[PDB]
Amino acid sequence: SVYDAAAQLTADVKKDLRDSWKVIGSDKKGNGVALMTTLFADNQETIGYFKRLGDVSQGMANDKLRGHSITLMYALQNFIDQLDNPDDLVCVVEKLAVNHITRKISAAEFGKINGPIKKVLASKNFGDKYANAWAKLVAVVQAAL
Amino acid sequence: SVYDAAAQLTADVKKDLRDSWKVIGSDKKGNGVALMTTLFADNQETIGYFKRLGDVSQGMANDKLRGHSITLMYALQNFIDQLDNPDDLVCVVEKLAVNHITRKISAAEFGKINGPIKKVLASKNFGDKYANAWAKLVAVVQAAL
Ligand code: HEM
Ligand code: HEM
Repeated sequence: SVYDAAAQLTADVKKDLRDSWKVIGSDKKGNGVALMTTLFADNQETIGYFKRLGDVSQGMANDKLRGHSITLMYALQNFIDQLDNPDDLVCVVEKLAVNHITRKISAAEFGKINGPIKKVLASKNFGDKYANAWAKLVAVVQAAL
Repeated sequence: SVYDAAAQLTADVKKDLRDSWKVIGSDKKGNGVALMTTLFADNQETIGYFKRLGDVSQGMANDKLRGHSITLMYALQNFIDQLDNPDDLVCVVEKLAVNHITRKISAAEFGKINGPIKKVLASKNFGDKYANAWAKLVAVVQAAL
């Protein structure tokens, strides 16, 4: 279950998530837009799902993309803040899952975000260990999809 | 105009928002649920819009309501963090506005949250001065609906 997935994140994994978030979460606008632009560059097949945002190739200049990207970073902020209480983490994860289920986003498709996250982490010198930690958090959401 | 509304957030208003947020934002789960339960209690005619959350009278015991409430507080955190840059505040406000326009929420009905905000602030010893500052922030969202 989602609870099981959340109730699997160990102290060491939580430590790595918090340490890396202190850095990538410090520039939500810059890193949020970087995450989305990287997703669109490496997974062009996902561009169609974001038609509400308009021309996503405009990057930072696109107000709707910027607003979406900053907001996405607060969903991650939410998750990081709830790490020590699986019950709370589960209810916020399920809420975000519903927002993606309504858009027909499968667990496999949601997992496409792992590549962009790995690249953004690497830009701040956080290596594979950190990428693996984030994949475990992403897997908690996948358990709800 | 959302831009003219954002211009109403002067130095003094921003300071009052930050100072009060330091307190109410410290307990997102507790104060978030308190905000929602107060809204439902004083404006029963709005409960119909939240059918997805199930039995809202259950308060904290309702997992969907708790998830929704915590997430709502991160939207406010987002707004507070963007007070320095009007261009960024506007794009995150417009993003939130879209989520409410889709649910058929008018500027007038969105404004019903002012009563609950005043009450929650009052319970923490923050008076009308602070309630008025928060009404100005809510007004920016209203301008986008
Ligand atoms: C770290 C992972 C991700 C997080 C935290 C996240 C977060 C969010 C948030 C907060 C929203 C706004 C929800 C709303 O207001 O309705 C959103 C919207 C959306 N997300 Fe994600 N998302 C993630 C990954 C993905 C992936 C990988 C896809 C697609 C392959 C995806 C597709 C969508 C779509 C299509 C929307 C709707 C955009 C719109 O029309 O405004 N998301 N996401
Ligand atoms: C400070 C004021 C408010 C904030 C920051 C706020 C924030 C939010 C957020 C973040 C969501 C989730 C969006 C999504 O994932 O689709 C939401 C949903 C919603 N809001 Fe608000 N909101 C506020 C006031 C109101 C008011 C006063 C009403 C109506 C009288 C309203 C009606 C709704 C409804 C119906 C939903 C959808 C709930 C669901 O089915 O999940 N909101 N709001």
